[PDB]
Amino acid sequence: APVKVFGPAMSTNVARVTLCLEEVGAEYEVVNIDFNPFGQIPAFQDGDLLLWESRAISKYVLRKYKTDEVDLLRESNLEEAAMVDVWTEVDAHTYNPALSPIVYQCLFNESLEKLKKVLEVYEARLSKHSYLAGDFVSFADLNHFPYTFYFMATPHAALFDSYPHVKAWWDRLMARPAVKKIAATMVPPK
Amino acid sequence: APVKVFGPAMSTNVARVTLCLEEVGAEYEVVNIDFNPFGQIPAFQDGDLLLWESRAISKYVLRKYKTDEVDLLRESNLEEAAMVDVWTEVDAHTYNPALSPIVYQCLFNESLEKLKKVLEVYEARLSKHSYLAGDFVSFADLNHFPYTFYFMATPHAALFDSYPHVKAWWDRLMARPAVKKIAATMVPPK
Ligand SMILES: *c1ccc([N+](=O)[O-])c2nonc12
Ligand SMILES: *c1ccc([N+](=O)[O-])c2nonc12
Repeated sequence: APVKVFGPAMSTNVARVTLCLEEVGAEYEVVNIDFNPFGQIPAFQDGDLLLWESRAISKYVLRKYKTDEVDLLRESNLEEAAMVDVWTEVDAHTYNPALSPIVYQCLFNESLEKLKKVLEVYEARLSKHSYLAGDFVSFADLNHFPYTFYFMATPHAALFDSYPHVKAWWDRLMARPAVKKIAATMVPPK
Repeated sequence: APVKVFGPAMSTNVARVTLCLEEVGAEYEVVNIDFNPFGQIPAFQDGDLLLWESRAISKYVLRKYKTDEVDLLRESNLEEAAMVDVWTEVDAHTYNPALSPIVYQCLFNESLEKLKKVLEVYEARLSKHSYLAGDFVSFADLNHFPYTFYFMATPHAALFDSYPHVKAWWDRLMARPAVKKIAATMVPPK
């Protein structure tokens, strides 16, 4: 029975969730709604269950449809899950925040030094591991996709070229069937 | 072998972690440091493992020392863990943000209408369940402690009295041995 996502497709918070759904091979429809006790978007129906908060929706999607093949949270492995969480929280508290000003400015219209300084660190991390959480893809890696997608529409895309391990890491992420499927979806309704 | 927490005791981000440690009965020292690749506080050493980001540190503490008796994340139970995450994310994105202005203003020196509106919802939630994540305490409940602790030092403490289920829920939280032990610790060094 298909699970349902409500919100705009191109929305960073929706794409986080459509991505997780694609990654685990779930069946799902996306409904765009107009104008759940804060009245929040995205929302997500799994039959009787209603969820809001795209982190909780995603971690739910990744738990419901976990296989040995597709295990992107890694809760079975203590140190692994810790690193998934650490870099999830770095995406949320440091990375995403550096990109937003530049996406807002530089698509609908300072923070570039913070990101250079953040990229030095991601570059170090990614020189010692395939992926952020260690030598395996995880939610941490997937979390970076929405905000970074839009960053590469801007004329500051080329900055990743001073951070080769970050370029290669990103390219690798762009290469994934799921990631591509969603990237297509991130458009206004015409 | 004791795990180690670095940071100021009275810090909201440190207390989140000392609380989780107390709740699970772990052995731990707290070191206050001066002036981990963003150089972040709090930090946490488990022998060879170093963690930063207090959400990841806490979720780690709660996983390492999970018992059948003390299971505050509930990853074994799909819907349960979803609700733990949902209300964790509500504390982070809505609740905590309503309190900070009032703690900053009204201890070192508008947002009161947002919180009234947030409290209406918590009151509803808490009228239908013992605790936020359903009829069992969890990380979600514990997450609220630091920022709310300081809110009740202010002259707006009495506002919880218009939200009885939220008053009773809070009182219940204040009653816990762990919660009290930490509350004692949340003082400057004299
Ligand atoms: C994006 C990038 C650069 C500049 N610029 O003037 O250097 C811009 N101005 O408006 N958007 C952008
Ligand atoms: C806290 C609470 C109220 C007021 N007030 O003037 O109404 C304050 N002024 O500075 N701190 C507070």
